[PDB]
Amino acid sequence: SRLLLNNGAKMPILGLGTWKSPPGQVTEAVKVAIDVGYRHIDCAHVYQNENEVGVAIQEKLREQVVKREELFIVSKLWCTYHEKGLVKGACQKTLSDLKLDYLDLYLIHWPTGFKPGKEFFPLDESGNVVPSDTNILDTWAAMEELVDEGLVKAIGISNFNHLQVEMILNKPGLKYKPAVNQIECHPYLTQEKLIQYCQSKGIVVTAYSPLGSPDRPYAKPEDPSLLEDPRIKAIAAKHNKTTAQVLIRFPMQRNLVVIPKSVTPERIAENFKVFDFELSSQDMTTLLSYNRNWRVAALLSCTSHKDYPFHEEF
Ligand SMILES: NC(=O)c1ccc[n+]([C@@H]2O[C@H](COP(=O)([O-])OP(=O)(O)OC[C@H]3O[C@@H](n4cnc5c(N)ncnc54)[C@H](OP(=O)(O)O)[C@@H]3O)[C@@H](O)[C@H]2O)c1
Ligand SMILES: O=C(O)Cc1ccccc1
Repeated sequence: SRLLLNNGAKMPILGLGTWKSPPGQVTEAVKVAIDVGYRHIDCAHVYQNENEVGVAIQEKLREQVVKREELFIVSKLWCTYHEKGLVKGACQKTLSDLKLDYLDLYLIHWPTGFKPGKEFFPLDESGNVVPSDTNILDTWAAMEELVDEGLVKAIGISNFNHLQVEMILNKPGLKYKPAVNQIECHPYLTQEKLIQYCQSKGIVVTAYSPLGSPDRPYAKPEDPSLLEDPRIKAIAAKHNKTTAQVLIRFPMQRNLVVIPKSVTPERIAENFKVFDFELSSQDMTTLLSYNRNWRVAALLSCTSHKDYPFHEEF
């Protein structure tokens, strides 16, 4: 039900994602989620809805439905705030929008640093993304002091390949190990090598886009759909469960934290009923065989960035 992190904290294996969740629908979505039983919410400054997520959290706290210690709130540092002096300020902005005094987990959203400014994806006259000269090690040291100041209880990373994780682990004077590495994971991108590597170093893996993210903006009619895969429908039918429920239970049995997104009350409730059944070892091996190495989030505009994470095998 909860996984143990290297800072001694317990992280709910199931959480609610908020990317693409409209500001006018997410407050109600988070409220319903908390009522249903969710104790983990995944957020990010770049989602432009943290203020609205925060309204939900504050309402449930005032209502006594949950106490702060029961909730596990996660947010992420955007690429335009990688410089030393900007990290504390970005965390503080997120804390105010969410209306909390500490975050349970703060992740470096992407290993790529962009030029600071108002634009999330700063461009030049040619049209490509302008990088920052900062590196992963300097940004990590800034994340470490947020723990020393009490702003966050744990720090982690997101979309980091194995070599980038190595860099941090082998950094001189390392004070806090990354507690979590949140990566894209589902049956079409199983990530067996990155997962095995992270797990061997005591780093918890969080799987994002577990349903294949059918609502991504760059969606094409010829792209593969997990929710409609006949082979996955068969396994679901065999268990008297929905395909989404199977796609959510899949990573849990691999000892991964899963964070499916939804703004629909019935779906939010449906996605929660995944603790009452088990996928057989055969079901797990079969699902793993469906890997096509297909990524939903490839950050294609940063293919030339010095820190792009997807050139390495894992
Ligand atoms: N760290 C990173 O770089 C990063 C990147 C991507 C995502 N994430 C996190 O991962 C979270 C989840 O990934 P995601 O948002 O890309 O997509 P996802 O959870 O894989 O899929 C969300 C989509 O599936 C639909 N859905 C949810 N439950 C369903 C069900 N039971 N039956 C049918 N359809 C269902 C949702 O529709 P409705 O909402 O309409 O119900 C929505 O369209 C994000 O919100 C975010 O918090 C992190
Ligand atoms: O990185 C993410 O979580 C998804 C995302 C893609 C493009 C713009 C904002 C967020």
